[PDB]
Amino acid sequence: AQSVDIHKDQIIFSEGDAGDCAYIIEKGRVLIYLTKDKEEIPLTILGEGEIFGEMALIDNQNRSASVRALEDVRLAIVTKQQVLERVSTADKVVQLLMRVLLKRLRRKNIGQSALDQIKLENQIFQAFQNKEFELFYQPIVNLKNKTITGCEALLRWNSPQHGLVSPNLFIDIIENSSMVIPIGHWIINQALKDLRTIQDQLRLNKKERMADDFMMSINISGRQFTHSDFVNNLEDLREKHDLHTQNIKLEMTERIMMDGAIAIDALNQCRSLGYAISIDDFGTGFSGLQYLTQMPISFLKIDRSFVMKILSDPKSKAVVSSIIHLAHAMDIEVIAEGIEHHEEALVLETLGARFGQGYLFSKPVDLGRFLKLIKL
Amino acid sequence: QSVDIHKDQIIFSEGDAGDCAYIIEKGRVLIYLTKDKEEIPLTILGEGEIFGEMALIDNQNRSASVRALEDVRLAIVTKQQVLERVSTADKVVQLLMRVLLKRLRRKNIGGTQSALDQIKLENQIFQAFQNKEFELFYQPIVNLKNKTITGCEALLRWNSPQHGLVSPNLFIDIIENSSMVIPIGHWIINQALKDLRTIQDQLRLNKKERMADDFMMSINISGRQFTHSDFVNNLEDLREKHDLHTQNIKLEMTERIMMDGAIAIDALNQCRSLGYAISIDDFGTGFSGLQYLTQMPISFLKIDRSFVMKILSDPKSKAVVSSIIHLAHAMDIEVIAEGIEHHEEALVLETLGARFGQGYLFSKPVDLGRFLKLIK
Ligand SMILES: Nc1nc2c(ncn2[C@@H]2O[C@@H]3COP(=O)(O)O[C@H]4[C@@H](O)[C@H](n5cnc6c(=O)[nH]c(N)nc65)O[C@@H]4COP(=O)(O)O[C@H]3[C@H]2O)c(=O)[nH]1
Ligand SMILES: Nc1nc2c(ncn2[C@@H]2O[C@@H]3COP(=O)(O)O[C@H]4[C@@H](O)[C@H](n5cnc6c(=O)[nH]c(N)nc65)O[C@@H]4COP(=O)(O)O[C@H]3[C@H]2O)c(=O)[nH]1
Ligand SMILES: Nc1ncnc2c1ncn2[C@@H]1O[C@@H]2COP(=O)(O)O[C@H]2[C@H]1O
Ligand SMILES: Nc1ncnc2c1ncn2[C@@H]1O[C@@H]2COP(=O)(O)O[C@H]2[C@H]1O
Ligand SMILES: [Ca+2]
Ligand SMILES: [Ca+2]
Ligand SMILES: [Ca+2]
Ligand SMILES: [Ca+2]
Repeated sequence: AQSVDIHKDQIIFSEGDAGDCAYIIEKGRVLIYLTKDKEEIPLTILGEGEIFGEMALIDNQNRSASVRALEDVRLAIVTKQQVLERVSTADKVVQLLMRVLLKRLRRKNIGQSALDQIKLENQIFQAFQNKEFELFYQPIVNLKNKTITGCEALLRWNSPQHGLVSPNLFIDIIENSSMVIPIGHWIINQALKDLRTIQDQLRLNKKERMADDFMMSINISGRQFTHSDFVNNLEDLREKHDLHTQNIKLEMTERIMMDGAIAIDALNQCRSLGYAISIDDFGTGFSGLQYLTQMPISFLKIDRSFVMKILSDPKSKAVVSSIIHLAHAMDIEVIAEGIEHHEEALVLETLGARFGQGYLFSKPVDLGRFLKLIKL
Repeated sequence: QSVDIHKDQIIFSEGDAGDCAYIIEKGRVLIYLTKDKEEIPLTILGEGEIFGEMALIDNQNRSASVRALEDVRLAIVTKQQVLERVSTADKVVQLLMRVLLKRLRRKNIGGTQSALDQIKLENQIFQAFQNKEFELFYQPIVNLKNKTITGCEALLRWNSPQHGLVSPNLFIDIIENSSMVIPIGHWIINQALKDLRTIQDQLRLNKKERMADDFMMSINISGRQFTHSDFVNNLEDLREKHDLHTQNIKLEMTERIMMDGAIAIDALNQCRSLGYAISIDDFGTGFSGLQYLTQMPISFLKIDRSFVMKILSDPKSKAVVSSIIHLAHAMDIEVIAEGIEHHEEALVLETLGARFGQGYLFSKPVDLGRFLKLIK
């Protein structure tokens, strides 16, 4: 059953028959018609390239019309199994759109959790608009001397409904929605604003070197990065706040590498302009081993998930050792994440990790408390 | 946040621009056209049903007017939201939408080709399977020190009567992401196990008992066929059917299998408890494996072709290979280097610590007959 030839005047199937399979026309033409009492009623003619017999398969109902070959035709068979396989695995509302169209095309030619997702997106975007969002900052520290060298910017939603939704999942929603670009724009702006403030205070207390080497880490999502005008907008924002590129560090996940072409150059643009590129959640998600060989990275983060089990089992300790040494060999530098105890800080230090981040040192805090932290 | 509209209120009129769609929560509405003075009722829509969607998808005007027949409450659905969901839908599913839309419009008033080609190709492939056009070739895996054959990888081949001996990349993806995995996968495992028994029998009959006892048959098991239930059950009867020991059978997955997690982890442990060797193929290419080495009981891990072919070319990918090999040893995992074409690369991999090898240098994959000759 590949393609099949049928001759002129042959009824392929009749209306009211059971729906076995669909057909795509390769050669010739066919007629779609209804019959009422004695009169036959032509709905349309279908020439090559067009498809028919599909309706019956999707919703498991009978043939809504008859079909007859107006000339010699050649048809390519499409199976019931094939269409169901594709519709069943489709988006939830997309499947509704299909059912209404089917039912309307039939009815006329004769004559919650999906909704909840929509409502939640609106709740989040409305929350954004009423100024319920805020950035906190977590110190990144030099493990040797315990000195603060920078900070990661982290988003916060000040509402009791955030706990009802999920700590992570409101970011997932944001990231997969197209409210990414206006919110992302606000984040970058806010972080850059507070960076200027952090630097200004440091200089006014005769800490010129610490101010010159300070890093502001910003978490940039996949959609907002691969969007055009990203570097353009990012640059006028840096200009607006009078900042240098070496103090701004962009933090992506590995997943950004699966795209390829559209990403490569944007990484290289940021790299040529002087922005530091950091890879977060490394070894968790999309594999970058061979993509770390060719692309230009500055830092790479050993994720919480590894660090918390570093003393627990020796398997994940081996992996951390490996990551750290590999990073050095690649000329990449490392920030260990999720350090909660002095013991794990020591191990990471003897393994060769230079920089640290975790509750041991400091949980993320507001700008006020952060400015106080950098006076000791 | 839904909106109430009173009786007789026109929501929108035909010919208006398409802002957004609506889902009816309470009440009923009428869909109608107007000609000159007379209005023509297409249908009535009650609660649960959706309207105003057509205009948004293909960016055309309102195809009909809508008026509330009673007090109704409507839930708003945005333009952005529908486009976001349809654009990210399956390729043929999007065709099915366009034909239905066009037919519902064209009759109410009265990326195409490569989508169809996918359907035709699946049928071509499955039909080819059914007329016995598939065959397994085997590629020697060799001990790098002594150059002795220690096992083989089973690789699928399509020897079409018109296309000829075509190679698996053009049709394995299709097979793997289709309902035809389970019957074809079953045939592969059976065929490989059948020919394993043969390989062992011939070895013993030539007084090579030790080589027969240590022989490995590598089988490439896809993600869908692994995560399917009855996998270990079917695998086990098949081993019993051919009178084979588990230590001679090695299952070869890609990293992707563990994006699932729970459903996989135990099936790995079942195979591991039963005595099957688990090998990870295409490591560092696809879904990140670093954290997968912490969780899984792995026996072997393959350094992919992609690394090996550039191992002399640039020193960056040589560092990565060194790292992988040492990490593997530290995890108590053993290594098979893949895609060795020159003696020089074989030497480097040997000094780096890789024990086993696979590549054209030694032998390309061949039929069972030629393989049985190779092992003398
Ligand atoms: N248990 C433990 N956790 C520690 C410790 N130290 C830091 N953490 C947590 O580690 C997370 C930062 O890592 P991430 O991979 O950027 O993980 C972030 C990041 O993926 C995303 N995110 C946060 N802010 C932004 C943002 O502004 N833009 C985007 N696109 N994503 C953001 O949300 C994720 C979670 O953010 P948070 O809940 O703030 O969680 C933070 C922080 O609270 C520790 O010592 N112990
Ligand atoms: N150029 C070059 N190539 C070398 C060399 N040494 C080995 N190869 C190639 O490496 C491929 C096997 O690696 P794979 O990652 O399992 O790659 C396989 C595997 O992912 C998939 N595949 C093949 N057979 C099966 C199967 O029976 N079941 C499943 N699930 N997948 C299969 O198809 C992929 C390609 O298979 P093949 O075309 O047979 O290609 C083979 C083999 O021809 C070399 O020295 N030079
Ligand atoms: N109004 C129409 N205009 C064009 N084709 C139609 C129309 N109605 C039905 N068809 C096609 O005719 C086929 C009859 O069999 P099905 O109902 O399975 O699938 C139907 C559609 O593919
Ligand atoms: N024939 C029909 N049967 C039921 N609803 C229809 C029909 N034609 C159009 N509609 C609906 O009326 C809406 C008018 O605006 P749209 O064309 O955007 O989307 C249209 C459909 O949602
Ligand atoms: Ca981060
Ligand atoms: Ca992280
Ligand atoms: Ca393989
Ligand atoms: Ca491989």
